[PDB]
Amino acid sequence: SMASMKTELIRTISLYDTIILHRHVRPDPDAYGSQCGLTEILRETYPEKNIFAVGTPEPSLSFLYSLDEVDNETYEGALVIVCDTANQERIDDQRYPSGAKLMKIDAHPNEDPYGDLLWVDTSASSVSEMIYELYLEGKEHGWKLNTKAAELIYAGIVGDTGRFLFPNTTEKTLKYAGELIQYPFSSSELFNQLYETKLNVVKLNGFIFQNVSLSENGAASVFIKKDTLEKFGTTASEASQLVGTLGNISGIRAWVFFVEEDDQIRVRFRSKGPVINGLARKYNGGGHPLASGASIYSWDEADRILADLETLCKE
Ligand SMILES: Nc1ncnc2c1ncn2[C@@H]1O[C@H](COP(=O)(O)O)[C@@H](O)[C@H]1O
Repeated sequence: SMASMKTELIRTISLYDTIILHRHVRPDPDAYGSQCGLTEILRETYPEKNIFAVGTPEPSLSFLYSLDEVDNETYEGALVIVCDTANQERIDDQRYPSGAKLMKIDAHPNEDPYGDLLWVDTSASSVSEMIYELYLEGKEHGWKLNTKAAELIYAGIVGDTGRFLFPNTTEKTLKYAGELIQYPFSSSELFNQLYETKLNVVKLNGFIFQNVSLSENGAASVFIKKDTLEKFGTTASEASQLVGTLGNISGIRAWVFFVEEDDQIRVRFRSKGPVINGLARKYNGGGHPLASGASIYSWDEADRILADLETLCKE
């Protein structure tokens, strides 16, 4: 059961003098909220321990918490905890298996079941929610949550659920958010910093909004070629990140972005209903029923994708 695993995690954390926490490369709010929220619980609870959070900062999330630089030596005999990383190959700072122990905490399917102690709960909204849950048990072992830690966990939850929009939001998620918002951090300032968007990514989004084609069957497309990328000064990853912004257009059922890179065209599939991971598979990609991707090599293939998207949507 989960109750037995949370208790073992807390017992194990108790034992180690030095604890170092990692999360995934290209961190998002949930990576910061889980890794740093837990770091901050442990610092507040165990002033005697040496606690570090490692990885390269994301400049847009750098306002939540600052990270540590640590020597290889520091790992000797350390407990290493990795948050919110489904695949060990995607862990930021690849020193994670070099301590005396390895603990994995994640909310994604346990396809890569690494670690000496594993707690993976796919029912959880986010790993930040999992950290709050662990704190609730830890409370009975003397754990203490301060204002910074509450703020971090709240940022993670709010980030990962699109502010209680997405289907990973549950009754627990909202309950815990109401407990967290009782701490005296400014929710409005947090939101303001999390949602701050570079002007040129804004302008690119406006190009995307003006240039979206919607068929009578609810199929939509946006082409983002090198010329457009260059005009707005936006990277291809910035463009791809905007794929979710079409979600509310009236009548939209499924859609694709085609984002040109140097050695491939990235394809990002999104849907309101009709399953699109087969379509991504058909073109050598894959992913979730409602969010998938592929990589193609000509504009001719893109037109084939479109055609297939019209068909799927029309059924
Ligand atoms: N080329 C690809 N091959 C396989 N899976 C992919 C590919 N691109 C995206 N995905 C998956 O599709 C889902 C949506 O991610 P993405 O659209 O890349 O942001 C995730 O589960 C990705 O791992």
